[PDB]
Amino acid sequence: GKDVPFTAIAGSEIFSLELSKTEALTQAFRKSIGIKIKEETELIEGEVVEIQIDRSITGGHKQGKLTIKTTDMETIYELGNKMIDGLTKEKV
Amino acid sequence: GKDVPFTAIAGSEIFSLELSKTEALTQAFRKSIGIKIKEETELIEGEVVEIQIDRSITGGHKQGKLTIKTTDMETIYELGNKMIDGLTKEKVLAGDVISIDKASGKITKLGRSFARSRDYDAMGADTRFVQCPEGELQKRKTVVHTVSLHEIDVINSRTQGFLALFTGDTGEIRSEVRDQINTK
Amino acid sequence: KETKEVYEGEVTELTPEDAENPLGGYGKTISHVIVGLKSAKGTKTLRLDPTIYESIQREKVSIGDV
Amino acid sequence: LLKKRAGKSRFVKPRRPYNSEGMTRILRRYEEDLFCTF
Amino acid sequence: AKKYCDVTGLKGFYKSPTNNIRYHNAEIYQLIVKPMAPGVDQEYLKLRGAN
Amino acid sequence: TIEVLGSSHVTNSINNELFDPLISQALSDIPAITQYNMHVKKGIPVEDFPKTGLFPEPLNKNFSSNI
Amino acid sequence: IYIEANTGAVKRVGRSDAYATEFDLETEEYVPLPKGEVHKKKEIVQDVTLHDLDVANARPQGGQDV
Amino acid sequence: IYIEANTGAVKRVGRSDAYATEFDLETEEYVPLPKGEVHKKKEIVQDVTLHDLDVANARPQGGQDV
Repeated sequence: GKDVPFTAIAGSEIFSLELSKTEALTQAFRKSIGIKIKEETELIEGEVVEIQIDRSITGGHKQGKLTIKTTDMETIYELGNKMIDGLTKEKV
Repeated sequence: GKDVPFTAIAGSEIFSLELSKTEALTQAFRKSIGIKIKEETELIEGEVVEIQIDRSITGGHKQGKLTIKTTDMETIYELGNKMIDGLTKEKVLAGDVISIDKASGKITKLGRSFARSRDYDAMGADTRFVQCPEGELQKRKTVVHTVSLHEIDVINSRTQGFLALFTGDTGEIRSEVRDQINTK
Repeated sequence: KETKEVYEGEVTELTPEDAENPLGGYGKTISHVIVGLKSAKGTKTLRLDPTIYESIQREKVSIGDV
Repeated sequence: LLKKRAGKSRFVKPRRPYNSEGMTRILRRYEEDLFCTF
Repeated sequence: AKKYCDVTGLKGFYKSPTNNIRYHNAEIYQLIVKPMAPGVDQEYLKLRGAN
Repeated sequence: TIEVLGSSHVTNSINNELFDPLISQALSDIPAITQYNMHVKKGIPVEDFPKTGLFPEPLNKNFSSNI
Repeated sequence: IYIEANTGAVKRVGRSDAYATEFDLETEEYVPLPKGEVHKKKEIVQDVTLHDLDVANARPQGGQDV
Repeated sequence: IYIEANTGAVKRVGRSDAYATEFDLETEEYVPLPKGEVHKKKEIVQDVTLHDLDVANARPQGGQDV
């Protein structure tokens, strides 16, 4: 199955020019033992209804409103300056 | 005769620590095919009148104007970075007679015609006297020159291939370069 | 074999002489640079290009140096 | 007037702009040289 | 100032765009915040004085 | 791109390594009007400038791009 | 000019022919104004091998980073 | 923040939860206040082989960042 390391090499694959034979065998040995780490993260996955951007002449202070929703809820977010920069880049 | 390449090598030159035998033999094969390329160029011969050179504070961005003359016309040209670099080497001093090749970018000081009295203690253009040229300032000429196929691959191989043409540091050029050079 | 024409010695004066009609939007437009040199049994004042003063400033040439 | 107008009626390229602002200048005339610096 | 849910008093993560009521999660929005009658939202906003 | 979910330190360090201002200033040049604003209007001397213009010149104008 | 928004690479086409032509000294070529709008989306059909992708990801060139 | 007195290393963890409501959406990660005291002291024992001290001084390219 998946998630379990399986390193299938040939016998002629370790005669390298930049690595010794024992070093290549050590790398092939250590490619087959894995560490399983579980972690948790939080995400906002949604559908953008409306983006409102207020900009100044010199670009000093930016204001932002984001109406965003799922098929279940609906909300409006006030946005800080770095979120304005991160939404202008990779244009949503 | 000239303009036909003749690559004469010995048998023991193939074995190297940087190139393979097949790559060295491929370079020896490709050094023996010449490409004769025809180009169009413009020659300008005239007395220098005015040189204005505008540079930045750090000396990076350089631009300027050059007012040149002959006995019949008067032309003001705009200068690039390489042309100002050519003018700064072997300095021309507003009254000399020089030569300009547009395709080659060559600066050749033919001499001096103005014969100025006031001269600074340094510099000193004890350039041979020469008359001011007359007639047309700009003339067209078809020129031709030969390069080898191996020089084309080495130049198109990486960023600084013209240095690798002399240092020989052209290690294992890929096949895609050779296919594209053959197509071109 | 080669021939070298040199001027060497201790600097006596270093004056960038201004022009008669300076151009607007600029500062201290130079017409020439007067440098005086002194060595063993000989002194001589020179008359230079406007360009070399940039090299004098880049090479940090003060008074009293050789 | 309309019937007469309908029946009877119906250079050197400029140089590139040269912008040299905040930049030094070297002038080489016939008689004297300049070095405008900052 | 901290933001709290107007219906339950818990931590308010979202605010509805129509009546400007902070709510906690999805089913609070479906059962209370969406089908509420007019005139009730102003009384909900009266507690924090936001009308 | 290397991504680590739930940390801004990795993003800040990656953006520092990819866009190191000393190296990126060394491989480019300052505009001339900007240099005039530093030297004359602000009193900064010439030698206090960051080092610029270390990029090697291409062979032609045609060799400067892949397009 | 010609700015490709995928990688940030810029191609300098040359001087516009709206201005003068023969007053240059740097063997440049002259190109008219491009047809259509400034912002464009176009479809280019490309042929490639897997080895090209392998050597592109092995030695990364093409980005605007260090 | 995190400041080590003997080495001078400075590490930033992130903004605090007291400033988590200045905006509805921000890119900053929010961490709680540390429960213990600000000042901590600890006795440690370091084991280093001679090859470590040899390889720490025989770097041909130079030193590396943290």
